[PDB]
Amino acid sequence: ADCRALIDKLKDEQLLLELQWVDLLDRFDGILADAGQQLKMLLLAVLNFTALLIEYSSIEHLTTLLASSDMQVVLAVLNLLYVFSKRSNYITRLGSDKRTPLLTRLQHLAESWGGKENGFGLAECCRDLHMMKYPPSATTLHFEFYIHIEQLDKISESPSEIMESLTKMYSIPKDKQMLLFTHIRLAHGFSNHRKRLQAVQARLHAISILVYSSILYNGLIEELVDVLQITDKQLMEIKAASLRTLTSIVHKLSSIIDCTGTASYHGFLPVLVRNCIQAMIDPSMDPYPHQFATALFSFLYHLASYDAGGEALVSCGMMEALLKVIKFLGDEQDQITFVTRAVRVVDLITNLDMAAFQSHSGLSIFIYRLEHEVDLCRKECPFVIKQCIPQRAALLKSMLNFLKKAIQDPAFSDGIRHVMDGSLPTSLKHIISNAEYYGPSLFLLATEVVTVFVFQEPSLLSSLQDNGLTDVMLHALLIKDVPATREVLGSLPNVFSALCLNARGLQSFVQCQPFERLFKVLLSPDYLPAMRRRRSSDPLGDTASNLGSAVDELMRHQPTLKTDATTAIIKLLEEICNLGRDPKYICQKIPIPLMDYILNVMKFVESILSNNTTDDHCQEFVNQKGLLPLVTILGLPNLPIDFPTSAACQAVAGVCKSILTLSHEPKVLQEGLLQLDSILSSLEPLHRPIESPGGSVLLRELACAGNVADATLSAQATPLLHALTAAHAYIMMFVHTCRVGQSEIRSISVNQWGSQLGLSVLSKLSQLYCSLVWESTVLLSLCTPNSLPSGCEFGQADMQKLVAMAARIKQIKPLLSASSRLGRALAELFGLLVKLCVGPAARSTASALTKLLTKGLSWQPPPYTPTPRFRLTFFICSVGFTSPMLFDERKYPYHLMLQKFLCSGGHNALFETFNWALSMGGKVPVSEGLEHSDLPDGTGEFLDAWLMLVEKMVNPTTVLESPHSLPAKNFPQFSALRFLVVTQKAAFTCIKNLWNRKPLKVYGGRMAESMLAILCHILRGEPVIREREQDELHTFTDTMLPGCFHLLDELPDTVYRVCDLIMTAIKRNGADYRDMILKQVVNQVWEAADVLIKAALPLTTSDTKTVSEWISQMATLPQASNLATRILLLTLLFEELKLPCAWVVESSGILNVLIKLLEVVQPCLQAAKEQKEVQTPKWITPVLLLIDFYEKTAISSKRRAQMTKYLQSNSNNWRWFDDRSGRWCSYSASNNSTIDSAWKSGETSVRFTAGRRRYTVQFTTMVQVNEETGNRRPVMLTLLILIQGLTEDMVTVLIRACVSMLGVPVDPDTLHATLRLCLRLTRDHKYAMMFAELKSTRMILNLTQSSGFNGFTPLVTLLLRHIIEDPCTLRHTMEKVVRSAATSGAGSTTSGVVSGSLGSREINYILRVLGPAACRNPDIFTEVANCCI
Amino acid sequence: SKPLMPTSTILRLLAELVRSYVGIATLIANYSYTVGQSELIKEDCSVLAFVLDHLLPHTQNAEDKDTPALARLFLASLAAAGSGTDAQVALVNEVKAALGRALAMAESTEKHARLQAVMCIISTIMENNIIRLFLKKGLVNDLARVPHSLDLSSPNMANTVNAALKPLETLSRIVNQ
Repeated sequence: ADCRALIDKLKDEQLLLELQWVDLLDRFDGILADAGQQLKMLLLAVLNFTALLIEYSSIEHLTTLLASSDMQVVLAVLNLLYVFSKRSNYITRLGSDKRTPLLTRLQHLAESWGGKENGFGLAECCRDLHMMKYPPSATTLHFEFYIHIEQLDKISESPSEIMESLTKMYSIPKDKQMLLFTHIRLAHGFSNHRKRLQAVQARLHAISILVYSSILYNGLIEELVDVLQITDKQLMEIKAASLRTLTSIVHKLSSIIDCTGTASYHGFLPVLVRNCIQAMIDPSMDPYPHQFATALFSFLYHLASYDAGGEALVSCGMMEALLKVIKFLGDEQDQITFVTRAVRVVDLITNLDMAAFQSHSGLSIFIYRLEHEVDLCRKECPFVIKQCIPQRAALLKSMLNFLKKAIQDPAFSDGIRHVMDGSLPTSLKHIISNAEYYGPSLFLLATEVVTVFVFQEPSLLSSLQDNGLTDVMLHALLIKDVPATREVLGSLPNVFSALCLNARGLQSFVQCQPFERLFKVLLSPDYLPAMRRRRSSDPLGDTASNLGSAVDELMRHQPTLKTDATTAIIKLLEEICNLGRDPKYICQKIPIPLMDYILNVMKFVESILSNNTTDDHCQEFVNQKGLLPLVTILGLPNLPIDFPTSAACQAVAGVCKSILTLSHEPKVLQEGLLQLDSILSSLEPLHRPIESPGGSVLLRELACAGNVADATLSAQATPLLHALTAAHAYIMMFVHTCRVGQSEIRSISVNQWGSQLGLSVLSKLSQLYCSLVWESTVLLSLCTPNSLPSGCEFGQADMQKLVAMAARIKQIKPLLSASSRLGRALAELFGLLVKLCVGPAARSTASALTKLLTKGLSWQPPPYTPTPRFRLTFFICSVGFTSPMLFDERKYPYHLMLQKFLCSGGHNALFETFNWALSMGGKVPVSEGLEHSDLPDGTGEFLDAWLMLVEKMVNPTTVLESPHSLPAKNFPQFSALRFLVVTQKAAFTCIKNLWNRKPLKVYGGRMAESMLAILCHILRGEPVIREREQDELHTFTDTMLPGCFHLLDELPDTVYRVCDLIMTAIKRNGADYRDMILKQVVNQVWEAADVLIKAALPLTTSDTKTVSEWISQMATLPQASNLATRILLLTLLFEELKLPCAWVVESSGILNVLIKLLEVVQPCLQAAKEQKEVQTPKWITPVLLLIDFYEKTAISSKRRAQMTKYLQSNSNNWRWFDDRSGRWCSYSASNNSTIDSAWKSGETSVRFTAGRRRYTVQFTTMVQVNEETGNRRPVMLTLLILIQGLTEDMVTVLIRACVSMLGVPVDPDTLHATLRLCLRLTRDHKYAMMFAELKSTRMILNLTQSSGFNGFTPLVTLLLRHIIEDPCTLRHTMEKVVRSAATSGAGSTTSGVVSGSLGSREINYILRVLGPAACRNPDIFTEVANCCI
Repeated sequence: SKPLMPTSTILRLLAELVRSYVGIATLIANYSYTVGQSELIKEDCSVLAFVLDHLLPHTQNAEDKDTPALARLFLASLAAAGSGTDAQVALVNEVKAALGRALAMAESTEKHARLQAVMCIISTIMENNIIRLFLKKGLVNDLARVPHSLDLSSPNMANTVNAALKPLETLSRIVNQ
């Protein structure tokens, strides 16, 4: 536009700017970066114009341009920075890279001169004063950081060269020479008037910028007001700067008011304002400069915006002068702008007083001015139903905003009847009739002034109809094109809510077919920019949703309209169907924006139907047959392939869900199923294979599409791909309607899916699923670079039509995504349908879904397959699909589905897929298959998925305990017990066929872990299922250890599952079997340790390198791979079997062997530290942890033994602590016996019921928790295989080894284990002394962050405390602790009330709090507690 | 490659061993470094003197970020631990000595960081035998003399004076109430 014309004209430049964006601002930033390093005047014009452009990269240059000798450019930079800080926070948000250099130059300009009190008042700086009435220090420099210059005149030349000469003569602080330059150029200036005024003005600007973003003082307001009083009239630019400063200072206001005098009619500011106004009105009196008058009316605006100023503007009666302005001022653009300023001030003043305005007839003055301006537009655009100059449009806008505000204000409610018998409606009639000459926000203001008036006086709507203003509004909002903007669209229904209000208005509104026109907005590209989400953060379709909710409010006020509204909605849908059906349109992301139409219409319909939740709109819409046009939108041929994943498909699904959940109506599902069945019946050619050496049907339908550049964009070019992407959209709608928690909606969904049509669809979807797994895996086999196929023309014949590799891949990828995304949506649908089915027709739905599972597991390709991998990749997703459908999250089955999966089939097929995958179709037996060299590539991945499914299928703790059980009762009753019998029997044989063979290259540790989990579940389960073949599990548990240790050699991470398997075989068998296991593990450890003890005899003869070989031989020998799992297994076994395994570890003497190995490896590790190539033997941490738990166990056994020595084994009285009374109250005899028996068994927790309340005891904490409330209460037991533990000669060697492993920083996890062991050992001060005498605190301080772990600083602090706590210091600290606990009623996690006086003080509880101290040292704790309690 | 026990952690550790064990505070108070024991040591000086002078003051170049907060914790612990007068008297005497040393120090941001950090430690200590000692040693009078040992034009001077006023207000209140 004309901005562009000015740009082309400029691109004599300075002459054009004197007459008066990106590349113009870039040329400007150029010359800015040029001038600051016939030039200055170009810079000045660039600045003076830019200070208009910003008012409707330079910064770093402008800051440097402040270093100017000619203040004109400093002033222009300041005027630009004021325009910035005034309008937007552009310089406030900036970073301190240049914000501080800027603000500091501004501060050095702004800072005070001494004011009146030192003879530097601004008034005196503006009057000449002869230059001899100022302080002699004016023409003087005194800059310190020391420079002083008495007078600047004998060197008056070149102030810039003065500053540079002072740079050379003195070292001026770096980056702060600006305060010197500004003082020096000021002292040059002050000699003369222009330069003094320019310094004054620059200072005032700098103030104002520093306040819009120490400078201010008591005299500043009085100085500014005295600058304004100066009557030489040659100062108007200084007066305008002073007013703009006062304005900045408004944001002292009472002082501004006291000085300016606004509190009275006579007063300097009011009088000045009235003289400005009178000079503006009357031609004779010369007019006050435009800038000055603008500063006056901006100060009045900002002053009125604050209550103290509005009250002052009341008091001086400025409303009379401003109404004088709005009545008598002329028509020229500047006078219009002063009128709009006066209007906005009369607005601010009327937000707190009306009486002056009313007494001055201000509403009549406003209405006359609105008539005059509309009459001046009437010449340009005389049309009235039977471009506007911006300043006049802004006047009209502010004045209509005032009239709207007044109508919404009391003090006009008496009398506002006489607004619409004025001229006003005749001038609104012109704005409404010319929404293209006047802006759309002005046409909006006009219709909102009518709407607000009609809501204040609905009676006089008859008068507005009599003069036809409503009949002009109707024509302008319906028949004439609506101006396309969010606010106008948002308001039309509220306008019609007014125009209907008289019943005659309703008749006239419904006469002109309003909704056929109003709704066309949603199908029109002209209004799509209005529909697009604002801020990019409001919802998709937010504006159509608002419009719909407003039409809902409208037709809930006016129910007669409901039927026509839903008729026009249904015509919208029928037209979207038309635009999607015929070939001539093509959806753009002739191009048509169909997906945006579908999103906007659906957000509109959703809002309408779901707003009131009264099901009157849903009923009307469904009864007018709108669900056919709605549900057809999913199937539209020319919708894109990526439609089903789109927000427009989720919108259609949401409208269907809203209709379902409001109306409880099956008809949405019935119609969706009819149309889905219609689409599924179209693509049966996808089910029929090539019946020749051939690849994909989708790729034979594509390839045979001639040579069309993009076949997939045409519904005739790719009918099956577009039926795929229609079915996908329907399936995503059924997903959305299944994701429903209303049991009634679940029931009617299931009743529909259980129908004859529901099961016809579900059968066709099942065959589609298997077809899509085939097509997707073939397509990926063809996009693979001739690797998966066996050098065969399986799908090449069609790729040769399709077509150097990417040219074919990028044509298939739309097929692959259209088929893989649909498969995933089918799987989601079937999972949701299982959920709905489980929680009569559900039983047929489940039947068809388990027939799908059977079909997927028993599917066999056509006999032209080039490799079994297509079957193994079908099987992997059939298995991964059957898992979600038989088992919930939390792995509990659905017993309906397990019943039908067993009876129908799919269990025999599940296990046949394992037999097929190992035997390769009977080519090799299953027992040889796994280990066979030519086993297919994906047979480990299949077996991982199969084993992960069977692990879920076998578990009795979920299969028997599943929440989703059938009820107890003609039909065959399910038994999860017989299901587990047949499943464990079938699984065991397959595991046999995998028990000992070597593992697969990948997917061998997940195979091993799921196989071990299956064995665990079987071994735990036969004890429970024989309750309601045992010798096979017996012989297995006999021979299994060779396989367990093969797994520990091949796949160390399985050791936790091997431990759990061994523990279940033990809990099946006797201690005679526990001993055999533990002694065999210990003998394996024994030989693996003794070979490493022989691996580290010092290398005297040098036969081996003795450096790299020996250091890494300790870490890499096979034996050193064994120990890392043989010890770890023994440790897990120890943790469960606490005392048997301790007694075996003692009696074998293995602990001596491990101490000797820890000692003998230290020379090796030390030499490795001296190579600076330490690589820690991973087996070290198992040994330290085994020793740790051996001595943990022995501590504890001695304590438990001497605890048993003080208890009667019969009816050990357990007592629970009543904090309120402080009593250890007994349990019932049956509860006490239960708790005692389960403590003696060593169970961590025991459940019991008292008073029908559920209590549980936690022996880790010894707490009874009430399970309903969660209240935790303390408990006690009322008192009335000897593990020798580590001997001194072992502990001494361990301490030395742990210090040496701290010396050489072995590894983080090994330091953690060795420090844990040191922490246990050093709790005896003798060994703490040993650990501190071996200089371990230096090593600990030297340790680098490469050798650190989460617990390091706690653990090290505890170790140092163990060194510090000698018998006496420990005694004194234990005294401190005992006294503290007895004196302070400490709280606890047992609901012992904080600062209680019963519960917090019982000896039997205090000893429980002090338990950590008793463990720290029980003997000392006795001595202390005897002496201090 | 960074050390795993930075001086911050070592300070928190010592603060804990002071707060638990009576003798540790007295042993730390009496312990003193020796000439040429470390790069930062110029002559025989106490551990409390080093913590007050080199570790406690904020400095713009990190070695450990939170050394000063934890030297403040360490000296707080060495005060709070009653330890009779063995620990508290040597703490107070050394804080007074480090104040007088920093006031005699040449005008520098090193001087203002030391001064501000000593005011912060007096304020944290102050938040009753410590107050009795601060009175007996004339610490309040050495705080009041702080501006005598400033250049009153320095851009730091107001911040160090604010810091020295902060314990003076609390102490004058606690005395004269």
